[PDB]
Amino acid sequence: MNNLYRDLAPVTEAAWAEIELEAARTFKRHIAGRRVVDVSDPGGPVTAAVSTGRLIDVKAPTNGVIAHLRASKPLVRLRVPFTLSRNEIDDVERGSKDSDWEPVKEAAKKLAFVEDRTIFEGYSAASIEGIRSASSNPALTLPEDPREIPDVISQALSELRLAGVDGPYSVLLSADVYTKVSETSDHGYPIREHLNRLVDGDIIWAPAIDGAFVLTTRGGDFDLQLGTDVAIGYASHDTDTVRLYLQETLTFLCYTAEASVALSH
Amino acid sequence: MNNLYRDLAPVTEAAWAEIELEAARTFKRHIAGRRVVDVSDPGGPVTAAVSTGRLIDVKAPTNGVIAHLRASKPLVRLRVPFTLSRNEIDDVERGSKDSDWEPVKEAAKKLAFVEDRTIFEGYSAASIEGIRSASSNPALTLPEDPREIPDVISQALSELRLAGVDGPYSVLLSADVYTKVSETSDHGYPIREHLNRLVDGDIIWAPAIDGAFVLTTRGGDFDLQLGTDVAIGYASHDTDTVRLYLQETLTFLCYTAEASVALSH
Amino acid sequence: MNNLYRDLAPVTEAAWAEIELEAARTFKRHIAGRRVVDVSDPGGPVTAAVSTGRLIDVKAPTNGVIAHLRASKPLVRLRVPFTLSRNEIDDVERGSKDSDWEPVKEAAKKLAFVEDRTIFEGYSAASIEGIRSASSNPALTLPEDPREIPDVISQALSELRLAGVDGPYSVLLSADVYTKVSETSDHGYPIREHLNRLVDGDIIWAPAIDGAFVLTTRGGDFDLQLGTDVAIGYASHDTDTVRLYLQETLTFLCYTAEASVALSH
Repeated sequence: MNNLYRDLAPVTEAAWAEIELEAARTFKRHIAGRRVVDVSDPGGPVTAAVSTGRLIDVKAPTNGVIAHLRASKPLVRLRVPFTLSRNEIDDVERGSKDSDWEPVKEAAKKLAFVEDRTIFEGYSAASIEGIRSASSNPALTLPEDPREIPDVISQALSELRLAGVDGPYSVLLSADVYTKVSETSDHGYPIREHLNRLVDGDIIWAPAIDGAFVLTTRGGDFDLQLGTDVAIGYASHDTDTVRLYLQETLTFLCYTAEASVALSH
Repeated sequence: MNNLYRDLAPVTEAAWAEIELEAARTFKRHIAGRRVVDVSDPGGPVTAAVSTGRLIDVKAPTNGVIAHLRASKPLVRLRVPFTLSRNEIDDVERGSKDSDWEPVKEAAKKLAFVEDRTIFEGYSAASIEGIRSASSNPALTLPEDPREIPDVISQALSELRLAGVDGPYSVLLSADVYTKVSETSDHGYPIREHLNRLVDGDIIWAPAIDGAFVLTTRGGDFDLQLGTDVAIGYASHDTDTVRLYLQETLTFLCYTAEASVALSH
Repeated sequence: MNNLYRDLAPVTEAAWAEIELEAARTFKRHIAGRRVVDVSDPGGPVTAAVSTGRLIDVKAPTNGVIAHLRASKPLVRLRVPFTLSRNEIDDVERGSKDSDWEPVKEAAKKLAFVEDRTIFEGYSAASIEGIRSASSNPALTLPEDPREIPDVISQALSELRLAGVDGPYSVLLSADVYTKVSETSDHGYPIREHLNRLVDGDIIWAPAIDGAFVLTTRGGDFDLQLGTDVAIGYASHDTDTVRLYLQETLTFLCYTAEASVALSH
């Protein structure tokens, strides 16, 4: 067995298939970051750091010796525990199709939110700079009126053009901004369609982020490094409940500072 | 023979084909529910209940015995009798093509209305909770002005987005609401087209329901269980008329409470 | 895995084989009901109810609609927990052949007693009418003197003959009555042999029932429906003991009211 200790969990095979399906579905729906960044293959469990290729000056060991430390970025392992009713698990073999997988959905939504907020806003404790912090283009303010959203977005499209950047540009919106441009309409279309006319990429719902992000998806600018992708593991169990977790280990690198514009309220 | 006792009816083969065609046509046109819910294969005549996979605590038979009743949902058999003129039946072999099949059409419309109102509004006596009652998302009020319909509908699309739900969303309208958004026009399109722009599913005419329903058609959320599909059976006959019936047996299950928004006036 | 969670139990393979053998043996010895009634194949875990084929009038949904609920009988799941010493379990691999399987035997005897008392005396909470309650033939009183038992039994054989019934008749006795007709002797035979001369079926020891039952075993009159047959499942464990259970899910149907005579004290 492995670190998931999956065979020790009192979960049947059919219940496991339903839990895997629910977690994978809810996660994909709430991920916006993997649609725009380069996603590496999983390094594996032993992978601990990503080389940046830079060098750090250290106090010379002896006379005439020049020493340099190799710089690297550590992976962070992110774990979201959740708790399942054993009655709901037992219902699945009897043929129930409405078993309560709400904790699985909440854990997948929380893991997806962490991953997206780590990619776009950073996680300083894990030495990850967000796309918002690593952007060299000027930051823009989103207006109160949703009918004035496409104007400011177009100004962001000016800045990537002034930065000398090609590629399909894509706009990612926070859930508040996505709702505002979805529910306001002008001439038989919502403002989301007006945003769709400005770019050759995609208007992407990004419920974890704040504000908005416009960026190129030409490739090679944004890199998500995975040691291991999302997995479900077993912690402990009692007569009534099974404690499990969702787990993934990653770091994020931004190679190109001028490939994005961040917007705030 | 079977319970339809079809060979006992004084109905010719050509008249039977015309009656089957008329009933099937009028039924499909008036069904909205089967276009959005999962429809099972017919279980057969012996099928009487659907297992929910839950358990009900009962008074222990003896000391040290723990007993539980299996929960289930009963099927309901729905029968709509109708009466045909025997002269109209006899006209068909002579080559008439305008035989009065109005009772067949009224029976098919009434059966379709019952089935749709059972799916969406429930039938408490048959222990069926409607989609409106089983929805956990908040209910919305439809405005008087049809030009303000697409706004409220978009708010419903917000709620399924706040519920964490994917899939093609579909809007079902009552006949009053469908007529109102069909006959009012803005900038060369009726408001029905404005509703069509908001979703990737379908604006569906639902003449049996009240208000409106917005819901996902991703699958696995709404399940119509059929023991036997719609069939035409023979009751009795006299010199002038043949009494027949339309009959179907079903139950409806909603597995996912947050997959729909109900709207009312 | 399944709902038994059998691989989670700290029970070795040899100990499992001994427990299965002990439970199966003790159960068969104490079952009288399956020897006389028709026993269906196991429906499976999803099976929840048995269709009776009857209809229940319900308040018409709308005008001109006639509705009927399908009648059914729910299965009941019967669980008898028991507790095993882990030292006795560990003794089996070392080669012990006298490991204390008394709790297994007591659980099998209790499960068998419940099943037989459910078949013959009913379980109202599970909507099961016993053979004694569903019999339309008159009830008889068993006499105090065991030498007068065969007389009354013969009167019961008159009643099935007056009911117009064929087939091998079988007599089932309570443990008190079986002991009384076993230990009293007349002319070199016990009274049990005198009972054996009256029927072409079998004198059957039935320790769970009260009184006596005479009935035909021609087939098709008494039906035991099993969703799942007797199985051993794992609940929980500590350093000293393993909690397990015996479990079976069933209902009982009596189709023929005049196929039996019940006797009481």
